[PDB]
Amino acid sequence: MFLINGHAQDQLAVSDRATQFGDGSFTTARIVDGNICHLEAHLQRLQVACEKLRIAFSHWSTLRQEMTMLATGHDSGVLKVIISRGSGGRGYSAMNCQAATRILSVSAYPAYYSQWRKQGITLTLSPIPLGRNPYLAGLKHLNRLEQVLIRSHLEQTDADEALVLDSEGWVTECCAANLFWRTGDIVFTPRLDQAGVNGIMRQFCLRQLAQSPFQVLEVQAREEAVRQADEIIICNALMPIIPIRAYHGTSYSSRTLFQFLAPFCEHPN
Amino acid sequence: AMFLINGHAQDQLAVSDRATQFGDGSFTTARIVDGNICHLEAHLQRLQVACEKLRIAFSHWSTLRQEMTMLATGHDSGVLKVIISRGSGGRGYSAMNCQAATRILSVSAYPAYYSQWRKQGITLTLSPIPLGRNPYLAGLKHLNRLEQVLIRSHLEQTDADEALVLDSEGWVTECCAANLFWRTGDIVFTPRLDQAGVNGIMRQFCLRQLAQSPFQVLEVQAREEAVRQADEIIICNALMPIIPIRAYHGTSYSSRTLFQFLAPFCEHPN
Ligand SMILES: [Cl-]
Ligand SMILES: [Cl-]
Ligand SMILES: [Cl-]
Repeated sequence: MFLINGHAQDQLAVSDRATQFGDGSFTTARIVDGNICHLEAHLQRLQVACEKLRIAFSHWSTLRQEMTMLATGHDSGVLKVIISRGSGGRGYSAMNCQAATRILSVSAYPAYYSQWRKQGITLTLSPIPLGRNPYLAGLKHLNRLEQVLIRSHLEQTDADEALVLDSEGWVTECCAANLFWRTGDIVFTPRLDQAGVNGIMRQFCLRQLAQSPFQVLEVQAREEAVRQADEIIICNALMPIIPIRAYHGTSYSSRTLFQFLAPFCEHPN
Repeated sequence: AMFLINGHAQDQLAVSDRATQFGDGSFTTARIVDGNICHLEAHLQRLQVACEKLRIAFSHWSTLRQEMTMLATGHDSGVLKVIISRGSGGRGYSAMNCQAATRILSVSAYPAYYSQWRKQGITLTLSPIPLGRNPYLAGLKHLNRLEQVLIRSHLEQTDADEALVLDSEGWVTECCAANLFWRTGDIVFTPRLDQAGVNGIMRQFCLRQLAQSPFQVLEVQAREEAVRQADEIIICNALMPIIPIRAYHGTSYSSRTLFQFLAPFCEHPN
């Protein structure tokens, strides 16, 4: 079941531009004890996406009410919100386009995160790159065919997550997560001005690493820098953070970065 | 607004469908003339290639042809749009244990503006929006079209009719909803589409005709200066089917030599 523009309803008009063009964006939030973690950041990300995609959306107050009412009742859950431009327009044009569409649903929190969080996971280099486009960089928009292909190629291997480059060979993110790596006292993360999703958990870790025993650099790096790192971690709003135990044959034992961030992230707020 | 979804006349689709979640599929848009679908075989072929390239299992090709031809008969003119998506299911981006693929068909009216475009020629403008480079999606009319939505949006802040579109490295690739050819002297150029853009049904048809022609043909990797300096530019897609460019970047383009050779083949129902 789904809540579409305030109506309990599990079907959407075929003409909707999410279906036609992936014309919209979304966020995925973790539910803990009936409350939505980082609820204000999730609304923020959706607002920034709507603005950058020129999707007029009026019911921010109403959407906040709907999200919190759906979360109450679930001790452990996943709330997904989609905002599309709606139906209408002539081809790709959005002139005379009807009002936007909001789509909310609560799903089950996966259990495999706990096993991942304890033992660490393996990374493999995805052959699928990310297209570079600063008009879409950072946004968790609906055009996610690249991640679908990345996940498909990843499933042909024994690795749990993929290291994903952009079209010019620069480390950008993982398949469904942002990534940080550490060498010594310096923590690195890829700059996302050209591709990738500027995640809520990524923005949260940067806000805490700004007062920490680590230096922080947003970099433009080749995959060698990841292979030569002391420690790698990945993060998204759900995991919320997972360490990397192996990548490209070399083993990663250190947990220094993970142990600093874990108490911040895994406090669900 | 009524569609044929998996053979059933409906106006709604399950929200779980991965077309709605991720743009997980592809489409094609075909012209109808006198109840016949133009280039019908080429449209089934493009959908087939896209499904294979996106790893979407789809076995109902004969059923789909019958549904296409059924919705098209009796329409003197029309536009037939077909979407094939991976369907519903899977965990996140993963497609394992994914339910049956979805097919979506609809017929709408043929726009009258193509005729006045065809007669008077249109204007081009350089789009500030680039196309991401990715050889695993290049050439496919997949559903991840947000780039084309932004291009048209920025185009609507100008006076031009169509946009010249570059990829992220600055190479001429296509227009907003069409492929493009240009000519200098006896040589006809068109961008190679191995990194981005849609390898259109009509681009492919023109390339076949140009192999029996008084023109040399080259698929190139070119900068926008090559377009601005050409003698002639045309654009094409399944519906137009071929439109001449009369103006770009203040330059006037008067010759129609390439347009006059391709138009008799294109403006013939196949
Ligand atoms: Cl996610
Ligand atoms: Cl192709
Ligand atoms: Cl089109």
